[PDB]
Amino acid sequence: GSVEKLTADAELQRLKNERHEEAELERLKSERHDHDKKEAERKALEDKLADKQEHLNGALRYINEKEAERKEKEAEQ
Repeated sequence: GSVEKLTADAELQRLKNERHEEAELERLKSERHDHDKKEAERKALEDKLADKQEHLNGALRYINEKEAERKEKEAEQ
C-alpha cells in the first residue's frame, strides 16, 4: 500500500510529543539546588574532620615525648 507515507506523518508527530522543553526546563527546575547536594559531600568532610580533631590533640603526643624517656641531661644540654 502507501501506508509508508501516512505513518511518516504519524511518526513525525511522535517527535512533537517527545519534545526537549521538559528536559531542558528540568535542568533549570533544579535552580542549582542539585549543586548544593554535591557541596554537602564537601561539607561532610569538614564536619567530620573538625569534629574528631584527634580529641583536640589531647593524646599527650604534642609534648616532649622524647624528653619523657631521656632528658638528655647526660649531654651538654
